[PDB]
Amino acid sequence: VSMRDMLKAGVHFGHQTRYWNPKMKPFIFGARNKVHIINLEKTVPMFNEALAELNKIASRKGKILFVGTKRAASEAVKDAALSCDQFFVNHRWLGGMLTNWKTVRQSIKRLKDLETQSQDGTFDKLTKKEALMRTRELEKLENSLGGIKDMGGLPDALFVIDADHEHIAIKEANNLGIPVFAIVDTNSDPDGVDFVIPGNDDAIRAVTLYLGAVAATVREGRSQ
Amino acid sequence: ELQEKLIAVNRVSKTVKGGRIFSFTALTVVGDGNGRVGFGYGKAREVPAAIQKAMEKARRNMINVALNNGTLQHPVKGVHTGSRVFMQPASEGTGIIAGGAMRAVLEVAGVHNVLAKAYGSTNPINVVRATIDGLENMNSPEMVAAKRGKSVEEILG
Amino acid sequence: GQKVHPNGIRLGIVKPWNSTWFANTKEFADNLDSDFKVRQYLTKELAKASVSRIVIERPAKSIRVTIHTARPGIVIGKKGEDVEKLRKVVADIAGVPAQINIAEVRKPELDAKLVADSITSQLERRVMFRRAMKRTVQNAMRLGAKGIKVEVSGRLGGAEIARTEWYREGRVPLHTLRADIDYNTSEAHTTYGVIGVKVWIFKGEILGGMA
RNA sequence: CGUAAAGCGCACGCAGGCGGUUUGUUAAGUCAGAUGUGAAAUCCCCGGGCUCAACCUGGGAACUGCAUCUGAUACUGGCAA
RNA sequence: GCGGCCCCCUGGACGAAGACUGACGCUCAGGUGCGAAAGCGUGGGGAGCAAACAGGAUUAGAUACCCUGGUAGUCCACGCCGUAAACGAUGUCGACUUGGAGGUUGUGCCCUUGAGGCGUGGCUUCCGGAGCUAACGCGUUAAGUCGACCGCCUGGGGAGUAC
Ligand SMILES: [Mg+2]
Ligand SMILES: [Mg+2]
Ligand SMILES: [Mg+2]
Ligand SMILES: [Mg+2]
Ligand SMILES: [Mg+2]
Ligand SMILES: [Mg+2]
Ligand SMILES: [Mg+2]
Ligand SMILES: [Mg+2]
Ligand SMILES: [Mg+2]
Ligand SMILES: [Mg+2]
Ligand SMILES: [Mg+2]
Ligand SMILES: [Mg+2]
Ligand SMILES: [Mg+2]
Ligand SMILES: [Mg+2]
Ligand SMILES: [Mg+2]
Ligand SMILES: [Mg+2]
Ligand SMILES: [Mg+2]
Ligand SMILES: [Mg+2]
Ligand SMILES: [Mg+2]
Ligand SMILES: [Mg+2]
Ligand SMILES: [Mg+2]
Ligand SMILES: [Mg+2]
Ligand SMILES: [Mg+2]
Ligand SMILES: [Mg+2]
Ligand SMILES: [Mg+2]
Ligand SMILES: [Mg+2]
Repeated sequence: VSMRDMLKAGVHFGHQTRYWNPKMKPFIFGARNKVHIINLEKTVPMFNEALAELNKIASRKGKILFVGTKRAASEAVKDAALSCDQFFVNHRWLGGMLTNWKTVRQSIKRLKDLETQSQDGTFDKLTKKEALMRTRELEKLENSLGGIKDMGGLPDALFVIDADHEHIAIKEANNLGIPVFAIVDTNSDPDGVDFVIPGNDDAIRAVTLYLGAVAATVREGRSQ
Repeated sequence: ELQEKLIAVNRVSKTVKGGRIFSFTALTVVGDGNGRVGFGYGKAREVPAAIQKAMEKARRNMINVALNNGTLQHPVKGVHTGSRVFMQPASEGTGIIAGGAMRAVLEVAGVHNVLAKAYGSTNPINVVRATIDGLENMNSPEMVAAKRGKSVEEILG
Repeated sequence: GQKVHPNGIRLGIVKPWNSTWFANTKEFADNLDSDFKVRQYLTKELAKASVSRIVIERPAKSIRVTIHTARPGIVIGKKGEDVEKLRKVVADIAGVPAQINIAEVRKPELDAKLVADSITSQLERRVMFRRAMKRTVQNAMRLGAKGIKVEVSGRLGGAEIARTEWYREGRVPLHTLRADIDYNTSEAHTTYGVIGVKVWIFKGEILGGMA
């Protein structure tokens, strides 16, 4: 990615001065009109290093969990994660997805049971209303766990949009040693993130820029 | 293969409209006998279930300690709440000299020769935490040489 | 509160009747009385044979008794002798000729009656009620019960005030009519009175029903 | 030493305790070395004799001290700027 | 502790730019002084208020409680006393350590200045991170990180009592 490329998308904007985390001082270029301007000189090289590490992880059969639940970017995260044979969470992150992986496994088992049943049969052994009720349950479970339904085990890395928005997932990852790459705006706390990418986290264009770079590097690592 | 030791069992109670509800808590410590030790604390209505929850919790949340032939690298102080613990390396033959709460943790950890003493509150639950923290911050000559940018003998010799 | 008998509510849905014959009003009561006498005699005579279920059918002018037991060899004896004597006395009790068949229950730990009998026998033979009931659930879940619940009740261990205690693992939906819940009961006559033991075993649901 | 016992009601201020930074000098404190002395027994170490041990006993270490002399001058002190 | 306005005398604090002296500093046992209110001595003054008191409804009793008067006192001048939940229940001084929103009081620069935008000090209130604490909480005005000196503390009751 290019410095011009990020500046065009507007990565450099941040939140207001009154809403900021002091720990992000090194990555803040300054302020104009009472709004913080991030340092893209910090953004570009760190993003390249994150791409390199993600390339190694993906090249060793690594499982990558794309996480972002902002209503603005959820669809983009879903499509970008599916484009590269990886896993995503596009709705509200359930507290304990990683630390309560046992219960999430119970939910995945429920999903597999329901679809296997709905295709083998036994809905002809159930009232048409029971059939519809079980279908509705299956649909809800599919929405809840579609992106991780086939993850199988603990993920090997987390990519996060709006570290503050997804701090719970960052907390579970920190507890479980999973490396976190996170788009961290001026208002967020970068301590829990192994690889912090300092830049705008709201603009859909910038989100798509980050995600496209990540997906390209992941596919490079996958092709071998 | 890991060795597990139950340090203390205690009965707690909660009061509700109908009366007192009795429960139990279990404090256990698991270790590999070679420098890796974890502690667990579980709650349940019955003692065996409480102990089993404690064991499961204790297997995780475990840390590594850089032992030196069954003894510590250097004297160490640990502090948690009101439990101030002091440990020091000892010569061979001394064995485990410590109070019960520290004794179990050090035995399952593998420290064969150590002199220990607990000051202040001897509450087992906090004594175990302070011992674990003290043993965790204890560094080794190779790590301190790595930090200081020199070699081992450059510190030792 | 007070709950309906699981087998009673489920009869005709997912459970079969123990007695299966037709009779007009002129002989229905007589058949019931003969059935009661035959079942009583067989249960007492085979108390130590792990008999799980006595199905009495009345074909024409004859009576076929099928004994579901977990120990067929004891009931049969060397070359059928014991079956023969049981048949010869059941024929006496019934009046009409009698035939006896033996059905083995492959996994007794999933049979409610047999589980209750084991627990009752242990309690009479002086064992800890908690240990006994916990051991039967563990064995039931091991053998694969989708769910199991045991309830012991009344002067446990010789306590002056009777108390009720029950364990339950898995799922035992008693309001689901299509569920297969094998339920039975036993009483332990001990030196301090009667201790009642109820056992529910849930072993899956039945959709097609098949009555 | 906020609430468990424990900050004087508050301020000034004598005796006392401590004191910014540079240079010189002093050797008071400090450090090093040496000498004398620190009774013998007791404790400790290596041995020896009562058939073993207690016990007796040889040599040594120790007795962290005190005083004197010759050195070191970083730090504290004195004096001078 | 201080509350109409005015005058006379007086103390302290803060800021801007400089000039000057050159360690002259901090703390403090005993000591000295100030120290709300109630109180005591002398003499004034005495509107309102009001301990004590008196009366008015008042049961083996009026003590209560409520009303009607109401003295001491409250005020002044001078002495004494020297105690309070005299509390921020946080001894004095110095140094270092992420922020935010306010208040109050100086002062610099700049927009075209008034309004307005950029700083830079003092005091002060509320949130809050690290850290600390038994927790509660404290959090650049610390209860964090250290340094100097002082004042206390050592189970509760007896008792701040006896001599
Ligand atoms: Mg816990
Ligand atoms: Mg104590
Ligand atoms: Mg009913
Ligand atoms: Mg107190
Ligand atoms: Mg004070
Ligand atoms: Mg001096
Ligand atoms: Mg000096
Ligand atoms: Mg000298
Ligand atoms: Mg001597
Ligand atoms: Mg000898
Ligand atoms: Mg000798
Ligand atoms: Mg000097
Ligand atoms: Mg004084
Ligand atoms: Mg007065
Ligand atoms: Mg007077
Ligand atoms: Mg009046
Ligand atoms: Mg009055
Ligand atoms: Mg007067
Ligand atoms: Mg008093
Ligand atoms: Mg006082
Ligand atoms: Mg006051
Ligand atoms: Mg106040
Ligand atoms: Mg006080
Ligand atoms: Mg002073
Ligand atoms: Mg705060
Ligand atoms: Mg007194």
